[PDB]
Amino acid sequence: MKEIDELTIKEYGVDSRILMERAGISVVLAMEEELGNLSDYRFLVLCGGGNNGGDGFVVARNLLGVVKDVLVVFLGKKKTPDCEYNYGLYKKFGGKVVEQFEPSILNEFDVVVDAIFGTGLRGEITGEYAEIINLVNKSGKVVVSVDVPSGIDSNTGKVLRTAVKADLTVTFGVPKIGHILFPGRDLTGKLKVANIGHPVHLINSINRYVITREMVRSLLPERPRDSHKGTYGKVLIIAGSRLYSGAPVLSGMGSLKVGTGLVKLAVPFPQNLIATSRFPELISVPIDTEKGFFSLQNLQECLELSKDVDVVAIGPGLGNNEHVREFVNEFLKTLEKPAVIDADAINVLDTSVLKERKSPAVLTPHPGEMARLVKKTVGDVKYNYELAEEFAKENDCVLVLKSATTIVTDGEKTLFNITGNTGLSKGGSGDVLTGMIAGFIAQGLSPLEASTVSVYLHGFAAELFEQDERGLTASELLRLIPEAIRRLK
Amino acid sequence: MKEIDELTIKEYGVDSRILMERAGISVVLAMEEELGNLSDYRFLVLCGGGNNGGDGFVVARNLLGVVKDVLVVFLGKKKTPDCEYNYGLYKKFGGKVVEQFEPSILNEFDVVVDAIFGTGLRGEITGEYAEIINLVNKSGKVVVSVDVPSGIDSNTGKVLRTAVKADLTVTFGVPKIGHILFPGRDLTGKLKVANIGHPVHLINSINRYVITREMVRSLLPERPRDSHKGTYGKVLIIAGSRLYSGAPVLSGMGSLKVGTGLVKLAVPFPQNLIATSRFPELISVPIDTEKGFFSLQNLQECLELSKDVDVVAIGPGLGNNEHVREFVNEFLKTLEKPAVIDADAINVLDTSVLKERKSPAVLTPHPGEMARLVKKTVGDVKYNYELAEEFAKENDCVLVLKSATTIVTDGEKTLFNITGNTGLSKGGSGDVLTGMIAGFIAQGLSPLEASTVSVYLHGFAAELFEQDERGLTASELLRLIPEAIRRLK
Amino acid sequence: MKEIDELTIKEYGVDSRILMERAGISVVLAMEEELGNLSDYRFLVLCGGGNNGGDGFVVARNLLGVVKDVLVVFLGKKKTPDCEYNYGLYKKFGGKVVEQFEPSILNEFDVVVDAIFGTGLRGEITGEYAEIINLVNKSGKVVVSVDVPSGIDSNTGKVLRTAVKADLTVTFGVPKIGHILFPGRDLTGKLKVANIGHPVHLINSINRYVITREMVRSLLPERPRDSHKGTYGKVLIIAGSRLYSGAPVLSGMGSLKVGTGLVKLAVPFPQNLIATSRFPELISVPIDTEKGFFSLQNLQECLELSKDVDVVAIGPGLGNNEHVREFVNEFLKTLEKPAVIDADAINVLDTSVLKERKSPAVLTPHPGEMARLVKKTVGDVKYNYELAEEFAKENDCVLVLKSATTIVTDGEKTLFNITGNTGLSKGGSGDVLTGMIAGFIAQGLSPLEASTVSVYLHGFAAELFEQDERGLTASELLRLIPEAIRRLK
Amino acid sequence: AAWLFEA
Amino acid sequence: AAWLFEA
Amino acid sequence: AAWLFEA
Amino acid sequence: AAWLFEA
Ligand SMILES: CC(=O)SCCNC(=O)CCNC(=O)[C@@H](O)C(C)(C)COP(=O)(O)OP(=O)(O)OC[C@@H]1O[C@@H](n2cnc3c(N)ncnc32)[C@@H](O)[C@H]1OP(=O)(O)O
Ligand SMILES: CC(=O)SCCNC(=O)CCNC(=O)[C@@H](O)C(C)(C)COP(=O)(O)OP(=O)(O)OC[C@@H]1O[C@@H](n2cnc3c(N)ncnc32)[C@@H](O)[C@H]1OP(=O)(O)O
Ligand SMILES: CC(=O)SCCNC(=O)CCNC(=O)[C@@H](O)C(C)(C)COP(=O)(O)OP(=O)(O)OC[C@@H]1O[C@@H](n2cnc3c(N)ncnc32)[C@@H](O)[C@H]1OP(=O)(O)O
Ligand SMILES: [K+]
Ligand SMILES: [K+]
Ligand SMILES: [K+]
Repeated sequence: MKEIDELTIKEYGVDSRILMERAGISVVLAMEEELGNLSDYRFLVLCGGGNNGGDGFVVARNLLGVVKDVLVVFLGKKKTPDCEYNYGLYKKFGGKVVEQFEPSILNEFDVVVDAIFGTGLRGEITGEYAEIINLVNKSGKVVVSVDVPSGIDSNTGKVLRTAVKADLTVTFGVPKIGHILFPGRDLTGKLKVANIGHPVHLINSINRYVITREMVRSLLPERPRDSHKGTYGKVLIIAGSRLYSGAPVLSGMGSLKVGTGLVKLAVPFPQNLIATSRFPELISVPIDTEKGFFSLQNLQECLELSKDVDVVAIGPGLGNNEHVREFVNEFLKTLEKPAVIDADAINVLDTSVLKERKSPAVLTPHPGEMARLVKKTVGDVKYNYELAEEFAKENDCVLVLKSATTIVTDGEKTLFNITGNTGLSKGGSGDVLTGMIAGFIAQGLSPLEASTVSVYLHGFAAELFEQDERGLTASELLRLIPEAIRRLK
Repeated sequence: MKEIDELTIKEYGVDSRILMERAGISVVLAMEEELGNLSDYRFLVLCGGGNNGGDGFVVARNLLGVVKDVLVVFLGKKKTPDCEYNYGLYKKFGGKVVEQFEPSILNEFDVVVDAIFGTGLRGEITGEYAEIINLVNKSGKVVVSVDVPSGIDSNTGKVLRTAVKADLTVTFGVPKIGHILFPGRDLTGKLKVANIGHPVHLINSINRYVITREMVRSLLPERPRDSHKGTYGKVLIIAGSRLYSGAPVLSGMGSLKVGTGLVKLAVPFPQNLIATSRFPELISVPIDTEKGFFSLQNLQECLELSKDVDVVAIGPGLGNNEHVREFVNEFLKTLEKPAVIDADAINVLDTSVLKERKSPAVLTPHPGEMARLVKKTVGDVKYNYELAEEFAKENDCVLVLKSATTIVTDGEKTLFNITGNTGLSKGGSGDVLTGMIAGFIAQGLSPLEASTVSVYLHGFAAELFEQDERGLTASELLRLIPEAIRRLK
Repeated sequence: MKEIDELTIKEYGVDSRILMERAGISVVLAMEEELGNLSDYRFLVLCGGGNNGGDGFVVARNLLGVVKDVLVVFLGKKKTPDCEYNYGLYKKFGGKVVEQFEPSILNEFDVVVDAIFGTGLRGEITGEYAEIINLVNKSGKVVVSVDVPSGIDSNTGKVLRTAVKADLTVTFGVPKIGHILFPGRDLTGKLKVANIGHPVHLINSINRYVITREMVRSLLPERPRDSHKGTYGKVLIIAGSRLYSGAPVLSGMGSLKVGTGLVKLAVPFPQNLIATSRFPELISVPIDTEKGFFSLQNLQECLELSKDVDVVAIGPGLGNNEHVREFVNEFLKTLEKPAVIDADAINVLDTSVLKERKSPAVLTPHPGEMARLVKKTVGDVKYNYELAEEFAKENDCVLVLKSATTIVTDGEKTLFNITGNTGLSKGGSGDVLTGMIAGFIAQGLSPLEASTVSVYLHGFAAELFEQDERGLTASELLRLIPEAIRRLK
Repeated sequence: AAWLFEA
Repeated sequence: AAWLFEA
Repeated sequence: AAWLFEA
Repeated sequence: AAWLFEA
């Protein structure tokens, strides 16, 4: 957006002062929307010396004479041209500015407007900026952040030593990555994205997107009335082991609940019988194994089973020994169908196999699995969307990096999912998502589309759980999937 | 509280007559709250010669001139100073006292105020006191007891030959143990605890507590939005046998329904398959046994499984033969994780093993199991909170002694749980509670906190059952757990 | 009540400290009833050195440990014994007392408890007491007064230089005259009367009463089903003049709307025709006058008309010249029926005539008319209930001294009416009340009973007006009378 | 309703 | 709601 | 309700 | 509903 401001000014000819005025008045309108009538409140506006502080001066000036009290604390050492202009107007309109932050000043205000740093923050916040931000966070006042809560890196969502915790953040043009990834997402509080007059062409030129209800609605496949099961695709799920007998059941039903026509599981005998005892609409094929895990002896049978389906999901509950590794990699090298690759299939995956596949693939790792897959630490891969993009591009796949905010990327387009809650932090949740993705692929969606729709719906289903989210289990999540679809429509 | 009265008078300087007046007026206000306007009722006030009867005189005097009729029957042989004072005031205000109880007197009154004995009761009630109390219990009148229903031992809840059955009991300062344990809890009817002016410091100095909604709300762990399953802990449940295949399933789901991230069961094959057929989100590891029960041959595998979890629960459905005994005791001696020890693991437990463990433990016996564990009779251990405290302190554990009122103690703090109903008197209920406790421990609560939260929620879930409590089963109790959590919040 | 406290202590034997404790806890309960849960509020308790301040110390001590903050400012120079006792307890319980009032202290509290002066106030408040009270009144905090707002004379309702304006006043035993008469009534805010343990006999020994809904309900006459108009009495109203043609109509309908059987007006022709044109159920007898006013030439006809009625009302709209004076006084001297004497009949009345009458009378002056009648200033008669009592006793009549609080007295019993609103401060209101009184007398109520019932209902009718009270007129007040009666029942 | 308070 | 009584 | 518009 | 703000 740094470039979006610049082009809007330099190429389109919009005066910088117009953009800044529209930014500030958007903050005022957003506050009124959340607080109701502003006239009874006393506002403390904390302004830096940059253009964020300039926006702050616009806010402060526009409250003059309309609210109970306004005071600006100016915290910088110099002012950008637009910040100087708007500081000048604020004073001309009768506004009061002080240049020293006094801890007890918080006592006489109701709302703190945080206009210290925006997207121009570079490096750790220290010194008096940090003390001030810490005092605001202990104050219990209503906090409104201009653009991004000060102290959040707008490109990553990381906290730069300390950061403002906002009740309301008003940002301009588009959401920033730091509003979307944690910890930034948490500090942002309620986010409003204000149109401040950038041309819509520049706003739509962005390559990274938040997944919205309207996007998912447009991607849901059509259900022609004169259809039959084959119209809606066929999925094979290769899953399970003597150790992990439940995984296949959750994945299979995941495919059925999103509207797939036929789902077949291949599961080691007698663990295959667990599936049909719970959901008799599944086909659960018994696979004869030596010790309860897939091995190369099952290669030919799984390839045979794959011939009559549209997509294959592999991984959930397979186990991770050497015989599983041999099977997984030889199967994926030979399989000429789209594959959705999860869990233990990721843990044993030879990424050379992905490069050589002619057919597409979706991988669905959590950060632990992604760490192992690229031989990095969890902290280096977590919310690392640039790494995810590089991986997807190099390996010709779609990568779905699961976390509270899920990243979906094919290396050219990256989408962020923010639906869901902590009920999904529990075994079995990922197994469901794997089946949803395979099911949407079988229904005709591209691997990226299927992933986009599935992460959104899987999170939205969790949110529809009636009781406390901590009690949500994967079996309840399945029941909620058709409600999420209905509501989406 | 005997000492609380004394200190409030002797150290703080509150006149004894002030405490007694506040006690009596609290009874009047409490009656009005339950009966509405008192002016149409006729009151019979039964007063002993102690300070309880003194409180009774205050009640009687304060109703003079405001209700239809008041009569005091004075049943003692002498009066304490404060009882004499208030008897004197009652007569000065025009009140009528008789010293003989006539069976037909009950006919002309609507409410009986029981102020015969309070916490000063010592020994069995006999003679004319007993006849009188028996007549009140057959009368069908509304009964209000002052402090404790007369005939209940306020330290134990036991009936001292006979006791008043109250509709409403008004007690002062804090609930007494006799209001909380049965049979006293049943005879108390509706309990109100009145503030009569003891300083809050003395009221908070008490070491035994009733578990309240507000206490449990403050202990529920936080669900950070940027979490993953590991954030919420991992539990291993060692449970089941060829005889008892259902126990592991109830315990595991007990952990999941309270928000635990991962639950694994170790169960003898093929009984392990029962779990995933019902709840495929569980991991149910097959354990190879010679005859369907755990033995020393399974020691190493269970220790291996324990390495990657936070807490281990053991006992439900294990069976109780010599090979199970060897396994249980050697496993607990070697296990360096918190353990929740229930059911058959308690039945074979060598308590020397608990002393030598460096890691913590929670034991969850019913009175039959506690009796066997300390080699006493059920009647000697039932509601014996002093014994429970001694056991917990000596063995460095938390003891959860289950009954209609559950006692939870670490030997320093003791908490009483009064949630629940008779639907929990049915097989499978305890298995659920075991999993809840392990789950909360895995989530970061201390063994005492986890026990406190779990007993309350397990009882509260039972109360949320829609139909007759006698039809409640453990499977329905599981479904209700997330509703109880939601309501608690 | 000074004597009520004393007798309760000295004759009945209730310790003074018990009365004071009950007083303070009543204030706490009353605050909770109005504020809800007290735990979030910060209390400033202003205590004098008398027993009112002693009550304040009880309040403060009972909030210790239960609310956010409590502070006592002690404003006296010495303490009564009970105030010293309770100051001592407050400090023993950990309470903070300061002896200097700092203007900014008001800033950190939510509720001010005014326990500076009660019924022991003598003389104008000055000095630092006055500054303090003025600061409390400018503070905008919630004000709770103990007993009476400090600065009000509890015997008269007058302000002693300055006084606290309370949101809530909690008084003990009985309301005080200063809560009932203005300006005190206005400063009292919401009044609660707390039972603090005085014997009901002493509380009922009071000779001055507030007129309540229950008293009026008990006095309303019965309507036997087998009745006829004569059952409900007959009223003659002698009223009106060429100048004041409306008065008779309002008075007559006033009698009919309260259930009187027959109402006849005697009004100078042709002003008598105004009545029946509006309300044809009235009998409006034309009286031939020389110049439009009653005179001695009409004496015999009015005496004739009086023979067949039960009560005569005279005065409204008569005019006040010498010929009216002669007529009024000769008519009342000769009339052997109860008389209700209002307005111009009071303005020309010879009070010697009242002494000599064998039949009863009710006089209904406003303070201007009462001033003229006893040859005093309005300020000397206004709310002067002792003067009203002396007048009633000396003249053998019932006096109804109208104002926002109306005083009704026969010289032995005095009743205060507090129903009504400012809509009654408008011409025609008094004319209605005159007819109501005569009507109730005709129905069989004694002059005092009829006055008591009428003032209450007349004020209650005003309060039932649907729109803004300032728009109420006497004609609307008439329509509302039967609704007030229905609601009373 | 009225043991303690008259309104 | 709770100065006098705990439920 | 009224920072931007009077009705 | 959405000229100025996306939610
Ligand atoms: C181009 C215009 O004028 S349009 C502005 C009005 N419209 C909008 O704001 C929409 C644009 N949204 C945006 O993200 C940005 O334009 C803004 C306005 C919110 C931020 O603009 P910028 O001035 O680039 O950045 P911002 O106000 O965050 O911060 C500027 C820097 O903050 C301070 N700063 C940055 N990092 C630190 C740190 N670690 N410690 C202390 N101070 C710091 C200043 O030093 C200043 O840089 P400097 O070192 O050269 O003085
Ligand atoms: C310290 C004060 O004055 S404050 C009192 C007002 N406030 C309160 O009550 C709050 C305090 N709550 C309390 O538990 C107690 O203070 C009270 C007031 C309810 C009870 O006080 P006490 O006088 O200790 O006990 P209580 O009234 O129960 O009984 C006294 C005993 O009952 C009788 N009693 C006890 N057991 C028996 C029995 N088995 N058979 C017959 N009579 C018995 C009396 O004999 C008398 O003892 P005595 O043998 O010396 O005469
Ligand atoms: C008898 C008992 O102890 S029971 C008390 C508890 N119960 C109740 O309060 C119910 C009783 N209700 C009552 O009206 C009274 O008993 C009370 C308690 C509210 C007031 O009691 P009292 O001590 O008589 O009066 P109060 O507290 O109003 O005031 C006492 C006087 O206020 C001060 N005072 C009075 N007038 C003025 C003035 N004009 N300027 C400055 N100070 C004044 C003090 O001087 C003190 O008299 P002092 O000059 O001898 O020192
Ligand atoms: K900011
Ligand atoms: K009792
Ligand atoms: K006062």
